[PDB]
Amino acid sequence: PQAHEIVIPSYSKWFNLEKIHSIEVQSLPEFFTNRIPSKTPEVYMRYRNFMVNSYRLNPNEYFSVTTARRNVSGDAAALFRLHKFLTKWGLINYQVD
Amino acid sequence: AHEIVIPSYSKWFNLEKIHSIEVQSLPEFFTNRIPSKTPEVYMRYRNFMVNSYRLNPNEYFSVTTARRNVSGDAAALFRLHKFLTKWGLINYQV
Amino acid sequence: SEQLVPIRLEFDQDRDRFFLRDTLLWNKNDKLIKIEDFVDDMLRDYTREQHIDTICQSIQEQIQEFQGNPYIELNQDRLGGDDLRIRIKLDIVVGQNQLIDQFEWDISNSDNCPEEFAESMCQELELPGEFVTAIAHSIREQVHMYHKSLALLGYNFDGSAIEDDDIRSRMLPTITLDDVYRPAAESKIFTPNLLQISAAELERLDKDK
Repeated sequence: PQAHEIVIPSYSKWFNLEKIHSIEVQSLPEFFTNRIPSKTPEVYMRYRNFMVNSYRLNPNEYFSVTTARRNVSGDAAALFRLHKFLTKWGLINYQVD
Repeated sequence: AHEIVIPSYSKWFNLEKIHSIEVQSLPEFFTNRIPSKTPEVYMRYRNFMVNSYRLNPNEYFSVTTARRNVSGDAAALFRLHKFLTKWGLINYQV
Repeated sequence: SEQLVPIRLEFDQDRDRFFLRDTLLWNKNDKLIKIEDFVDDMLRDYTREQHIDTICQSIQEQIQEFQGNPYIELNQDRLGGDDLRIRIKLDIVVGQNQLIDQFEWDISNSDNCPEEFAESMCQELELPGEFVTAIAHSIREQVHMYHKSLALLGYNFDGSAIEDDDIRSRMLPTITLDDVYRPAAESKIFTPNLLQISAAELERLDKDK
């Protein structure tokens, strides 16, 4: 499948799929306590890369919370918040037109 | 489409603004002591009643229609309904 | 001090001298709108006075037993909750539209906002506006159920293992990293379906009480 132009806003060139930045541990502090076994960094990266790698397969099309809580197990509210973080930073849904 | 008719003592009402009469009569949205009750919420609840009723001037608009369509608790939509009724902004030409 | 009581009113024509189906959110801290004045406005359809009395006594009964969010009650304030996820089942009919759905929801994280979720649901599925209140009532009504069972079991809402073998068994299992991706069997039921439906199918459903 021919890949199209990855396009995020410049204040987010810091995002890297294979690591967790500082801004993410401050914005989404529920996966970074060490007290909830179901919410760690390893699962954070899954939830987060699936949403991001999904939206990039076709960036002209809104990726949604429903298609994320269908595919991945975890608190839907936690996934609502992850979805909105990534929307703020334009890492999700930046081009939906 | 419909030409809306309100009483002469309610020309202060503006869908895009809040007036002190409104702050006076429903202080529960402006005390900032509850997060789900804010002026933005007040305008959403309030305009949804005034604009919904203005599509059908001749039909009564009810508290039940209002709480089915808007997320506010029942008591506050009743009180909001009561007030818009008092000033002739919903249900004035039913 | 949020205490929206999820009210469910249901009265049949057989054992109740009248029929009525309704749901609402009653804010228990607002003591200044009379229940009786609200019910008499609800049912502009009519022994009227004695039927208002039995409805109010139902609303009152539910306000008087409502178990407000125990976390915002017995101080904890643990960010991100103790991972007590519930299964929130939806089966909502609004006119001809019926929504079936299932999603996990954490009952021990007081920053989960049902109205914020219900409102993006109705944006993404583009549901008719009426679904927003109904999705929120159902989140709060199903969450309360578990908040009121744990209560009558003396659970301390602090984070310990759930004693009761049943209540513990309805609680979703812990999410290791091999569990993040849903099996095909679960992603079938954990997703929304919006059917159109007729008066005749509606009859079949209601006749399933």
